[PDB]
Amino acid sequence: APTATLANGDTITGLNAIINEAFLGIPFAEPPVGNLRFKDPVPYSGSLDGQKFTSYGPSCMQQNPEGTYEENLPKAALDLVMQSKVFEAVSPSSEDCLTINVVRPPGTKAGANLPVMLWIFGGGFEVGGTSTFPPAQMITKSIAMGKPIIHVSVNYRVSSWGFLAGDEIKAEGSANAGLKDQRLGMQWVADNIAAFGGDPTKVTIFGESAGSMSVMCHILWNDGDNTYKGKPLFRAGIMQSGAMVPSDAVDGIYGNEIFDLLASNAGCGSASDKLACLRGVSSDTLEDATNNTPGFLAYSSLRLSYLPRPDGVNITDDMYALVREGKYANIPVIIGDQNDEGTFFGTSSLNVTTDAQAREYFKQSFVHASDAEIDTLMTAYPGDITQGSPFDTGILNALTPQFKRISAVLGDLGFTLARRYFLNHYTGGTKYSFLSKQLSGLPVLGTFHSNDIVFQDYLLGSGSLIYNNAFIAFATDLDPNTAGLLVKWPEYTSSSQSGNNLMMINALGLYTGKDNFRTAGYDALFSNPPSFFV
Ligand SMILES: *[C@H]1O[C@H](CO)[C@@H](O[C@@H]2O[C@H](CO)[C@@H](O)[C@H](O)[C@H]2NC(C)=O)[C@H](O)[C@H]1NC(C)=O
Ligand SMILES: *[C@@H]1O[C@H](CO)[C@@H](O)[C@H](O)[C@H]1NC(C)=O
Ligand SMILES: [Ca+2]
Ligand SMILES: [Ca+2]
Repeated sequence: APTATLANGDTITGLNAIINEAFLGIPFAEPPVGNLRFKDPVPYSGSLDGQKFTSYGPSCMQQNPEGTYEENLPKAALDLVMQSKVFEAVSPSSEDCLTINVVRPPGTKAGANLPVMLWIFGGGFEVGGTSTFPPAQMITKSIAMGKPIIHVSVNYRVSSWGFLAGDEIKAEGSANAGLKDQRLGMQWVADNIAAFGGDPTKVTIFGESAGSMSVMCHILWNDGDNTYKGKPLFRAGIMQSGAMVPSDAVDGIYGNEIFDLLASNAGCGSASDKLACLRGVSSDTLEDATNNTPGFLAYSSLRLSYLPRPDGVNITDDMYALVREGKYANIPVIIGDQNDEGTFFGTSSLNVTTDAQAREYFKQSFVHASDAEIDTLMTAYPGDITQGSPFDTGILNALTPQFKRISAVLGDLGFTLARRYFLNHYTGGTKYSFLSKQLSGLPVLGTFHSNDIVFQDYLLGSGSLIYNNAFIAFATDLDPNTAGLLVKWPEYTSSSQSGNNLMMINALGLYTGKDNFRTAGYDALFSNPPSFFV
């Protein structure tokens, strides 16, 4: 029943789910297959007239989270699962995966001009799909609030398929294919969203974790120019756990190391042109070769095998430098974190039990760090188990003498303190920040990484007041305070400002606090950011 006429005249049919209308699996680019592998996406040319879009398309190829060149049980276990016909049945994946989804309130018609929330999923830049992020909770809530919004989600290439790097990739100008897929998705929204009832000038981009870092990348894309056909692609952004990516250039050391390993794994180690050889292997071969490179749950943890890297063209330089240099789009933003962002990643190195092994693990993870810098880090983040994450849990959660320490470090560099650095240098627009402690007391993990996804798409909780209501108000009025919350959300100007500047969330509800914790780690970590890039 639900129908829409795209900008090229094609008329498409959606699915009436009653609580909302959906248009799932719309292709926005040609299959990045064959010789199009690793290359910039190409706008879809085919006609869609008369076609129905009532179900999510396949996700892009996924990399085993426990993938690694080594051989262990976790890897073998996940592999066994991810290759089962049952798994490929419930969660299909393919290289032909560049589709987009539009879900709106029931009865919404063309010209409605409702604000648009364009979701970018996160998954360590190695796994992920749009189908596992239900928009119903957000949509229904926005309606009950009298601020109906349209939910748009875009698939993009992950892992070796979307973030392959190295000298060859750089020379080709094919860096950051995954981010480019997202960018094309945004342009597709600009040209066609009006047909679904959305207002292209009211697009707010939001994502969590890898999706959150993606949002940051879009703010810094092309040195800040986020225009398309003379108009901005988005008027605001919401970053849920993830700011700048601490990475070396695309043709850096680890970028090349990984590219060579992958090529060897695929049997292209003797090709004079390794890139063309990789475009020649079958899907299976590439999938297998990729699963033999470190995944995000493997020992390498945060030192990701695949992720956004400055290319000198679309991301002109060091990302922390781009922010200091003011090379970004000027939009209002909301950026927050979960209290214990790093506990998940800390479970990947439970073989590290002594300070000496901890120091060694850090030296391996951050190759640019000098011994002095490492000593400083280990002083800012002491062995004292009562001081690590899960924070404020005393002697509890001591899986090892180093677990809470490694969890704290990884959590801060990758997300929590990285956020403060951005907030302390960004003058692009009004800034709002939150810190969730909604799950204080949860054994081992605490208020863990990605728990907000549950309270935003699956279950209702104190945090839903922020992940839903506040976010909907922001996308609608550009001020979270129009949501009508009992606690006023203060504006963030500086981590050094007096008065509360953080919206806080506990199990009972909301309150405000200050972004002034672990200042020693902040300095030890960001005096010279590049010393800790991967
Ligand atoms: C704890 O486990 C990790 C994971 O295997 C060990 O790291 C690997 O060690 C082997 C043997 O030397 C190497 O071949 C691999 O290259 C290492 N993996 C990576 C990605 O570095 C680590 O040495 C162990 N640490 C301690 C303190 O026992
Ligand atoms: C990549 O950067 C170049 C440099 O100007 C630009 O021409 C091109 O449009 C950029 N690609 C995208 C997706 O914006
Ligand atoms: Ca090489
Ligand atoms: Ca500027």
